[PDB]
Amino acid sequence: PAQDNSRFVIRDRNWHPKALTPDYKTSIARSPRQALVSIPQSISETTGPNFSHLGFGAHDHDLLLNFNNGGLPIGERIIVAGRVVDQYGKPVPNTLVEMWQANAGGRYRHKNDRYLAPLDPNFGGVGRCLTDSDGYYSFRTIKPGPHPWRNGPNDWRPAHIYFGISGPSIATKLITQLYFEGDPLIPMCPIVKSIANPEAVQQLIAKLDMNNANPMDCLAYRFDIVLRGQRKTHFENC
Amino acid sequence: PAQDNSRFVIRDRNWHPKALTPDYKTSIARSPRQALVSIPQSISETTGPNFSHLGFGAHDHDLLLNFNNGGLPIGERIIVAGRVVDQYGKPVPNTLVEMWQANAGGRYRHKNDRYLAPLDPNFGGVGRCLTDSDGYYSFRTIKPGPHPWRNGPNDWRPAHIYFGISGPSIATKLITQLYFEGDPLIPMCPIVKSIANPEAVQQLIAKLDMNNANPMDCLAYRFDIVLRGQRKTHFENC
Amino acid sequence: PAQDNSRFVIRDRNWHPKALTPDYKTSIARSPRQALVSIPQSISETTGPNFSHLGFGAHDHDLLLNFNNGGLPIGERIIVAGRVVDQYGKPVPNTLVEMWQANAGGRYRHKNDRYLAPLDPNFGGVGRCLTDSDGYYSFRTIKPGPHPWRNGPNDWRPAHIYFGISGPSIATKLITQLYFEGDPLIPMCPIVKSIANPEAVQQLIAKLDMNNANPMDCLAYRFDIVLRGQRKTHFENC
Amino acid sequence: PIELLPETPSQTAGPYVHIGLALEAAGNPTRDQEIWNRLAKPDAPGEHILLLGQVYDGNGHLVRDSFLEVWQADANGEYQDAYNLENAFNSFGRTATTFDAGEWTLHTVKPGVVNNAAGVPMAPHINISLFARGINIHLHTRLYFDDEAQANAKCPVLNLIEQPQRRETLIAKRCEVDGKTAYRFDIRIQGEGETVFFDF
Amino acid sequence: PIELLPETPSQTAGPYVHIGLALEAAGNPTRDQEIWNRLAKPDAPGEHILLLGQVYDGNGHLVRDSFLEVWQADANGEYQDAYNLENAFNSFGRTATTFDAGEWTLHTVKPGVVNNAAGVPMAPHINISLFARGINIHLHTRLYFDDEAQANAKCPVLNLIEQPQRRETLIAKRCEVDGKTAYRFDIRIQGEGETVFFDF
Amino acid sequence: PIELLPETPSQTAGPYVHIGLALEAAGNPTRDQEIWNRLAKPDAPGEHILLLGQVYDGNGHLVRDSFLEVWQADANGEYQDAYNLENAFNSFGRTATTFDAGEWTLHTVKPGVVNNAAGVPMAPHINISLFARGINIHLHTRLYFDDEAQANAKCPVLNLIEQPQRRETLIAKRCEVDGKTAYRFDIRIQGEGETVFFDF
Amino acid sequence: PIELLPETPSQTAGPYVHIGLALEAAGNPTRDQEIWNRLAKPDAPGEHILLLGQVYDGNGHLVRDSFLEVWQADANGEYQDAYNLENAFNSFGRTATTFDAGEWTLHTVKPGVVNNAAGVPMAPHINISLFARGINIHLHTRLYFDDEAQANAKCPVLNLIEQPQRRETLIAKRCEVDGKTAYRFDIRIQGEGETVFFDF
Ligand SMILES: [Cl-]
Ligand SMILES: [Cl-]
Ligand SMILES: [Fe+3]
Ligand SMILES: [Fe+3]
Ligand SMILES: [Fe+3]
Ligand SMILES: [Fe+3]
Repeated sequence: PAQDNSRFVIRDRNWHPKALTPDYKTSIARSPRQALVSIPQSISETTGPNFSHLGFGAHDHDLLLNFNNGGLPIGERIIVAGRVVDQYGKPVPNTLVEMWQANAGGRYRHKNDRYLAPLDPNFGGVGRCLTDSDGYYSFRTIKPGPHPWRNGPNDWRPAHIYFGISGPSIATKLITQLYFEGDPLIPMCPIVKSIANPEAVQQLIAKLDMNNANPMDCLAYRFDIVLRGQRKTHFENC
Repeated sequence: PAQDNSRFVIRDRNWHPKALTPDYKTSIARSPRQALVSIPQSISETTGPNFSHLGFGAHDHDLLLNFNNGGLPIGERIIVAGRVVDQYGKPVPNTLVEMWQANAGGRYRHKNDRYLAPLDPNFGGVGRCLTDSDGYYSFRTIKPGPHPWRNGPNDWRPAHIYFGISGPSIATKLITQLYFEGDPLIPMCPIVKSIANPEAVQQLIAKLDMNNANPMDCLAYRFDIVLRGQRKTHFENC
Repeated sequence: PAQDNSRFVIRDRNWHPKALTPDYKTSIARSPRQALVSIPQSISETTGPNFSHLGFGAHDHDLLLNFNNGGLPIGERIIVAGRVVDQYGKPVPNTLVEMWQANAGGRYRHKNDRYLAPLDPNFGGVGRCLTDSDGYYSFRTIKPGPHPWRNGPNDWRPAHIYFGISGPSIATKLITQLYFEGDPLIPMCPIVKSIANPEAVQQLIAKLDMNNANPMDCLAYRFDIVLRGQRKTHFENC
Repeated sequence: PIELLPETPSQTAGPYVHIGLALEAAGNPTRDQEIWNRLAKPDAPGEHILLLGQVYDGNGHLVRDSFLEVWQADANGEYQDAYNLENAFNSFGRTATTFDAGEWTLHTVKPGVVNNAAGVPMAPHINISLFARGINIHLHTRLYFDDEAQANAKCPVLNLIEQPQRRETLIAKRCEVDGKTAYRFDIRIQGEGETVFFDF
Repeated sequence: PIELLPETPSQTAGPYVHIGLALEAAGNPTRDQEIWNRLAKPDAPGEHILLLGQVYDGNGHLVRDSFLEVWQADANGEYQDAYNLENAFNSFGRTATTFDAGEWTLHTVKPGVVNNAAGVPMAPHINISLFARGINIHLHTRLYFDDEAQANAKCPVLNLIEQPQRRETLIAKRCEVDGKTAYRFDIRIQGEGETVFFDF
Repeated sequence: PIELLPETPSQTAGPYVHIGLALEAAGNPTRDQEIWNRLAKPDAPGEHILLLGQVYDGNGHLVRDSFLEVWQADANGEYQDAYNLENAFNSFGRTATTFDAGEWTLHTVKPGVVNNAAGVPMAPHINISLFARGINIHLHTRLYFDDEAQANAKCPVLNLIEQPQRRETLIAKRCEVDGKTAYRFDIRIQGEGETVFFDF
Repeated sequence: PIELLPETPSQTAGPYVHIGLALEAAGNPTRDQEIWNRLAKPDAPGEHILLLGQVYDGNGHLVRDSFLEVWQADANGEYQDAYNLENAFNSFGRTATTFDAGEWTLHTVKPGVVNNAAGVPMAPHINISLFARGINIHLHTRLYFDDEAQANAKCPVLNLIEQPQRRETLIAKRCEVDGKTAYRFDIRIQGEGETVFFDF
């Protein structure tokens, strides 16, 4: 069974978005008004699931083939790849990385999405993989389109892909959104701007990666993820 | 019939791309090696077709509906709109504007395109319209995807739409390509870079135009076109 | 009757003052805490009254003569004039402009103002007019004085004139305050500072306009007003 | 991206808004023609109604200096923009709360049905803009009618309010006042029962 | 001071989180192996329990698109990190609220006691992380059990909550659902009875 | 000096120009009205002629994806700018080389004489603009006729070409195709026999 | 975009490249082991062949100081990277043009067929890199064989050369030299019959 044998650097909750960010309207009623209660790390917080033995299908990481209904999906073929490290720069191997997104037209395959842009019969919108022994992951997909939404009267999400990363403990688990280099919608989005610090926003912008592209086939974007630094305990209980 | 009653400001052929731009490989054998022969403007050069009485179909300017084979095309719904003016800032009314492009995945509906990205059964790729009495045009389309091509070993066109504009004479007629704000492929493209002056390249980049978007429906880009200045003749033959 | 054939550019509610601006104390209890609900524009929002046939008195625009009780009001004689345009730069003709203000000493002719500075028997404090066919309006008045108020223990409004402008629809209607170039009270005022962006504040500062003054008679200030941009509908319901 | 001229920013109408827009209420003489709270002369077609209401702040206290502008269709569901005091009906009006009781009134006809831009019928409504001391930019709302429950249930604007409980804040309550049909529409700017406000 | 690489910042999981993490809920086909809400096969040692709950916003309205991850010790107070659908018990699971009723469920066993880092026993608890549209960074909480009153009273984590009244927000209510032992754990994100959320 | 707005810079029409400007050639359905290669209906006044040609690159290889626009006077030496598919004659047309043979064709009448701006007669000519993959800005040229030797000798435009040998590159060769009068006009973009291109 | 470390830039190998890479040719003593122009010992399986050629500049003059590196599959179509002078066959070799006649020679076996990355068979070829004074970055080409005409016609690499006439520049001509099969492969760096050069 799991053991308590490490501590995780405390989060900077002014680097992360705060809970109450009123331009993102749904955050108003879904943000706590009392302060979070700080607690010390115990084995409850410093352990977490390892997914080495979850069974992945052959195409779980490949959205061009994992919703095949007779052809290829329409849209910009891309590889999304990167490395998961902690804040000390250590790789995070064999960790679970999940991702989901709308199709090329900004339409999500979800019963609750009523946007008028059509579904693509060969695009599902979900991928998953484990990072390799050196902390690297890779997906193949279609670049998602921007999505309008009922926040302000003319609000549009930039193209984005959701990411979920487990890391070594429940203390490191994160969901975030990847955006794409140069997208003029990024500075305008009240969900991007839930993050107060512009340098933190830059950390979510995937860079065009020509070196990883397949000529005559697919482009590539690079998105590196940094999870909380993990260190050994020292001088504890003495 | 047409009359000679105007002169057109001489082109700056260091502003336009030069003929020989060897990084764009096909230009090497398809560029003249002799200098162009300058000739004075006559009625042959200073007149041109007026297309007021060309018959346009209902959807000629609307690529979401002009290749309808049972559904909407997949991809980012956009309006592309702008004004055609001359270099004196005068509007160019009732002028022919034609445009064509690849689909959302960078695939062209042309027998000679064998890029492996699929065709979209509801996307054709061509539009046309006339500018209105104040020089404005608009199209509705899908944002085209980048396209790989056999130039260098890993070359990719930025997303682009071809434009053809007639203007008042054969001397003003132009074909160009529109690119999209922020596209990280733009600085890398040997066809963009056929234009030596980076300020000239900026003139081809369409800007995101939130003011012209239809909420919950389609985004919009603005692309203004400037044709050669037209002036009256003065002090000629005296 | 009125028709729905226009759309109005969405308001930037970070350019406008937010509802909750606690240094302006009365805003604390009179600001909503739930998000505004965005709705699409319909004929209910894109139409509004036209006052071309409201009957104006001869002196409605002239506060030096419209409360005449035996003499002229005391204070700095000024013309206040400017143009009403929309965000596209289009003039807004035949639109209703209303203004009201305190007298030279900062006393309002209102039963609820108990400030110790005296009323002026020949000054009322209200003007109205329509813009002309080119979007221009003009009033003649006295420059109002600063007004103390029970906000903080030593708070004083800068000299200011209230304006209300109808525009082409209820979506464009606006009430604002005009301030005067160079007034050292402006940067200290919590009502001014309800506007977060300093460039937005500058848009409310009327400029000394010597070109419009009547020598040996009255000075002039210029205050241009920009209403939401109005465009035709396009590609709707298709 | 394309940047237009910025809109002139809003400011509060202030406690003395009446000097400019409600002359009698300020204590002052009126001009020959004023824009006020009678949208319909007795001869206007439709059902003649009284509207009245009070405005509350976040502490449950009356906002006694509120100023309201209203915009509504005529009984045929058509908006009449040509404002004229000679008209039997005008689509536009103004009212203000009394400083003692905090109550505003309007005299009008019940509006007819209007479609949204997509052709779907909206339930009968009066568009309201609320101005006052402490309000930096006016608040937009709609007054709907409790005798239109079936229409209200299908209104595509009310249906954009995610929680059904909040839709109730926009429904005016029918009563009788001096033998004429009346509706009360109270506005709660903040807190429990906060009235829905719109952006458009 | 020493600055490390900054952590990748959180963003909301959004209303369509189910596409990625709750495939059936989105309306989509599932893959061969999914991480879901059954932590215990029928043969797992310990007391088998149903957990259920609803999530409320600051206006007391259901959060119907909530997504929850849970982490708990097995019945012997041991964390089982080798996730495998062949196991009789997994310490990790996922669940989501139904869109109609707003209710989530979990099928597990009651966790055994685990000591904190100082060796002091904590009361039986399930660690919960809550994700949703409108939640920019997930909220951490713990579910404790109302039939562990003596242990709860002594828990060094509960005792870090300064006001005893707030501790009550983390105590799930024992009931019976279809003759099976169950506990209800409702979460109130905001306002009256706001659930305690942790930082660690 | 005085600087006007800069002209929008040209770019290549690319290999798929036919999608926009030569629909049938791309392999695609045509619209009701298309601007194409038949400038004259059978009832047009003047001498009816077939024009044909091939386009060569600097290595003497066919340019198979060339696109051509033409502008010419009618048989009376008048430019007809009111384009209409109902007209007996239009001064404007478009053509493209076949992908297999590399040959373009045009069906028109021989143009009448037009004077330059100084009133000096120009020899009969068709104005041609050439677009293709590899061509960054279109090339302007003129097609003159070999049976107009006397006029060609006196043309004030031909006479601006400094070397007589280069003038020969603009003279089309009269022939017969299926008993019909034709002229061949080949273009050599680069190298030996390079076609004169104009700037104006 | 992502930027890696930049590659060290190329420079000309210069006229005295032989000092480093062709010691005998410079006029100097050789070391015990040298990498040179005999890829095959008599015992190597396959068809033993002589290759020879001359290199021409843009004026038709011999490039007498050219230096060539070659890389080819063995007779089975397998690349042998473990370079060893004890081997019966090495896939790699070097040669240089004589300063008097301008001719290089290589002694090897005919390579077997190799598939491209897509599984399509390439015609038999030797990969060549050419270095010399005046060549700033080496030029890549391929030597194919004129006794493989049917295979050459289907080669997916030769098929990337747009003009069939340019493909002929890569086909070596079979002859007999002192009773042994030989092929001549002349390279024209520039101008008429310019050899195709590759980038990859
Ligand atoms: Cl939405
Ligand atoms: Cl290509
Ligand atoms: Fe004031
Ligand atoms: Fe999203
Ligand atoms: Fe292209
Ligand atoms: Fe040297």
